[PDB]
Amino acid sequence: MLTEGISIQSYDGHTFGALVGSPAKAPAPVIVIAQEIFGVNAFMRETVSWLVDQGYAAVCPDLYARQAPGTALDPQDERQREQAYKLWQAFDMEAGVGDLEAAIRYARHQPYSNGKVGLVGYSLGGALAFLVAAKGYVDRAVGYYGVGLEKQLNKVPEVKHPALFHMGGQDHFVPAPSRQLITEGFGANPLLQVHWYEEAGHSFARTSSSGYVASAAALANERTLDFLAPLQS
Amino acid sequence: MLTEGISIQSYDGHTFGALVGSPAKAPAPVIVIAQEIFGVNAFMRETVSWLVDQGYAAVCPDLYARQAPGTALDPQDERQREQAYKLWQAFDMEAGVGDLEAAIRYARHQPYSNGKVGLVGYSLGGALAFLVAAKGYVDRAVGYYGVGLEKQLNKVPEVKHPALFHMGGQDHFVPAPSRQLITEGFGANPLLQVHWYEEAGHSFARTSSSGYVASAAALANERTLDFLAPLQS
Repeated sequence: MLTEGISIQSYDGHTFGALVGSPAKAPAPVIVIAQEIFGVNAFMRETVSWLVDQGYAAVCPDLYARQAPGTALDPQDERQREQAYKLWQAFDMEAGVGDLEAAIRYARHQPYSNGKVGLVGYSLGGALAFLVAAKGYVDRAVGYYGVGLEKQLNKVPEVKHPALFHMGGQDHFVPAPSRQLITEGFGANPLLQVHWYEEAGHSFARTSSSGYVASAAALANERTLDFLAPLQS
Repeated sequence: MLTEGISIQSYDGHTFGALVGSPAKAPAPVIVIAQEIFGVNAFMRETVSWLVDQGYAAVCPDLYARQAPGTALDPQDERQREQAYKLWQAFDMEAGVGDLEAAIRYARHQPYSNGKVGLVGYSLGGALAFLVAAKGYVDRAVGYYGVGLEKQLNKVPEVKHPALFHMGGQDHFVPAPSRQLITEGFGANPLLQVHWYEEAGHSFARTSSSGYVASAAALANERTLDFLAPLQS
């Protein structure tokens, strides 16, 4: 589900919708939320609603608009899960970064915006979070269980704004050898933080997933909130 | 907010900072952006990011540097609005034209520049846009709701480059007698266009204004982009 009437235009003219929520007290900092491979679905409505509850406005752009606008898939349905993976196969990461840039610019100047913008991404959106952080588009970036961070370690010296990453210690969609590489690579730049959650698997912050761990989700979420707090007026 | 390490020297040796953005495709035409009465603040940033995402480079000089460098005031805050008016009172218009000329001259030869330079100004900057157009510094100029344009009519003949003006028809800074004089005087020079937006008052393109008018904002902005497009390669 996207918010009726919301349209955001990318640098290349492509337009996409978004799910938007904002607290009744404005102005407020705005968090752009980068989706998983499942589109702007229930977990995205959950995440938007949590951030609103915590005094942020939120914008979750339809990053699948180039491929299948309005895609919202249930990761617990087999056939829908398979379709998500196929959409991921074809996902253009450089265009995703560009669409996030457009959503971030949008976020800056809404009537409710206080002018500060953070980004929080999950899985696919966690990798996008790191790419956005290296570009420097946002005041602060957070990625949960980003994929393939070990392939991006060359960009570590580009990160010039605070960024926070949450990784599962039991997430076997990360090759075991990647852990040290990411930890050591990130350890070179004090603006980058990476936390490991030794009991948690992939998608550990999402209740619909079998990797869910409540205590790890709550700790990662507290850290996210504490890290984003400076954006607040 | 200004861009670190950008220092531009003016005709009298006074130096000022600027907020700069360049698009992904360099070189591009550069637009110099003349501020409102609040310094290089959130709306100036919005404008830089907008023009860049439209294919322009953009330079917004700190025109308050002679009085209070790095001034950036929130129009929705009473005390900050009051200080903005006091700065506005002491603002030396001729010096401000000189500073804009310096910015324009600087914009001609940067690695990101295609050699073509336009100017877009708002409020205070909308009057400066007229004065700069009368000097002939720039290739094309645009002013939104310039204040005191009626005092400047003797310069109408001097304008030898195209200039576009977006004026609110309910702008308390442009009471009725003035509107007609401006409409009359500009009518004399085919290079000047002025549009009137009957629903709109001062500041109608700034979303933080109680006077914001989405539909007039959209119309004027689309006209602005059409009018600037000939600078592009």
